[PDB]
Amino acid sequence: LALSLTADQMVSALLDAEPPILYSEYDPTRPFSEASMMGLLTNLADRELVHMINWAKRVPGFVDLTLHDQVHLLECAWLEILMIGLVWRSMEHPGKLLFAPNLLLDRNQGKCVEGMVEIFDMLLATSSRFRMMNLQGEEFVCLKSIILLNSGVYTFTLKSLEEKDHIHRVLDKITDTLIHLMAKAGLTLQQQHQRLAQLLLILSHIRHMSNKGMEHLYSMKCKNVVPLSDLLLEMLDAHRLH
Amino acid sequence: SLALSLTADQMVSALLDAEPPILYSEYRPFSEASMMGLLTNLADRELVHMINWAKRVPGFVDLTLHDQVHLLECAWLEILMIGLVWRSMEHPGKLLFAPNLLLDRNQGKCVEGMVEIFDMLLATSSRFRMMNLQGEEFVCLKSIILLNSGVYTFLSSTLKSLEEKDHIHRVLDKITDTLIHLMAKAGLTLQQQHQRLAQLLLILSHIRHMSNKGMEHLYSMKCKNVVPLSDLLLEMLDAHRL
Amino acid sequence: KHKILHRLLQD
Amino acid sequence: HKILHRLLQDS
Ligand SMILES: C[C@]12CC[C@@H]3c4ccc(O)cc4CC[C@H]3[C@@H]1CC[C@@]2(O)/C=C/c1ccccc1C(F)(F)F
Ligand SMILES: C[C@]12CC[C@@H]3c4ccc(O)cc4CC[C@H]3[C@@H]1CC[C@@]2(O)/C=C/c1ccccc1C(F)(F)F
Repeated sequence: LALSLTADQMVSALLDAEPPILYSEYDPTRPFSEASMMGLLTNLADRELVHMINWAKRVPGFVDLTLHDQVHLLECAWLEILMIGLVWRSMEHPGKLLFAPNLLLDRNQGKCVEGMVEIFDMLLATSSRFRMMNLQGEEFVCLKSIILLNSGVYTFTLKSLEEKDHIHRVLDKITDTLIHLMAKAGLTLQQQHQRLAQLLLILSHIRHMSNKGMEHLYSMKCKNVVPLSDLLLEMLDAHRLH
Repeated sequence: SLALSLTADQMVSALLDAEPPILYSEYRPFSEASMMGLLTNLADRELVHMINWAKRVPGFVDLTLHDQVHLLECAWLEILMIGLVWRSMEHPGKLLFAPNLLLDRNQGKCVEGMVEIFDMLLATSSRFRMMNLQGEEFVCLKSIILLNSGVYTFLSSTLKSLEEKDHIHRVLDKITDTLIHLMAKAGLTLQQQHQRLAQLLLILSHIRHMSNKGMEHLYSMKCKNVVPLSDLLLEMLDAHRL
Repeated sequence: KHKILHRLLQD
Repeated sequence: HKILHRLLQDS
């Protein structure tokens, strides 16, 4: 059970669960267009989703949930999870986003893509914030797992309450884990609570980016810019956008 | 600089004293135009009070006028919503927009497109109820929203701007200190304090999500020309696509 | 609707 | 943008 894991054991589990870094199908023979750039990014996102599903199954407590509830959490959180991973990989690349090792973009490179620049700017700002805070990998994996469990929990009869309570108990364990990591790292008691709040407050901005990014992807689909894979179409359709 | 020297108790007192009034709606069967009228006329009157409240949140008037505008443009609907969810806490299944405007789901919907937002607001009020959110905690969370929601989209890299972001983050840390102090006063163990802090800040991600959905709904209602929106409300709305 | 995500969660 | 700016100044 996830509830009996120690903090060290929780971190080890999340760290071993980490998905691989995937490469893009970037073709340097031709210039980008709006369509080709969107094709590369959505092809990448689609391949990542399969790995994300298999990562979620390894997050302590996730497989205790009903299949309906697992679907709901992933449907709610998938873009947030892709974004936090992107912002993490981009930390050491000021001014650029590392979508893949062979696809590192600055803000001018995708300027052909309508509506991109607001989102690019927010993602860059978040990566800069993580860098400034000196976010550690152990903290990152805790935050990513918090996004999975938290984002969809509020939009979940007797059975529902126990599912909710379970998610909340696991989230509490992750809070304990973050605090333990901070303490082990030498932070004072006051710095621990200040840092915990700073990290969790960033998750509000990640939600905001996800909502904007979902509307952007919807606009690209609705304009026939890029064909989305069946899975991506389903993840997008879960958000019931206009 | 006065803000950064407040004790936890002085911060709570300041925030409690800043609180805006609870406003009324108009004193038989609702329509889409009439209900949107009542809700947007109320939101507009509240916005004027919100501006004056914001000026009383410790640290806010230390910021440039440009930065105060930016924070309120980003946060205003989140701030309206957290106030609504708070007023509705003790009325399970209802939303208390005003003391003479209390809406339930049992009532036939008179406005298209708002059931999902209605249910999310109700779920938040229920979460607050389950957590037994205290008034002193609520005012902390509302000020965190004002200061946090827009700080990530100050993209300016000039020295003055960095100092401004630094200051916002120093004030946010003070508010975190205040929340933890309230929890310590209430007899929570250190472990319970950090857990509750995290539980409350994670709800702000849900509130961001609702604001994003509510902004799209208001925009659709504007485009439908169903409701005359006030000049101020239109400009607060316009900020979210500018 | 045999949702893809539902199936993948079982494989 | 202007109305908010005016109200924040206004006292
Ligand atoms: C949804 C979208 C395309 C996929 C993006 C993505 C792909 C793979 C990852 O590991 C993470 C991500 C996070 C952001 C996703 C993007 C948000 C909006 C989007 O439709 C495209 C945005 C876009 C297009 C062109 C150039 C840059 C961007 C950027 F920066 F905004 F993401
Ligand atoms: C923007 C909108 C109308 C104003 C609402 C409001 C008014 C006064 C407050 O103190 C708080 C709020 C928060 C919710 C705001 C609303 C979100 C979408 C909206 O366009 C209208 C929604 C709506 C219309 C009719 C019946 C219910 C709702 C609800 F519940 F979703 F908000």
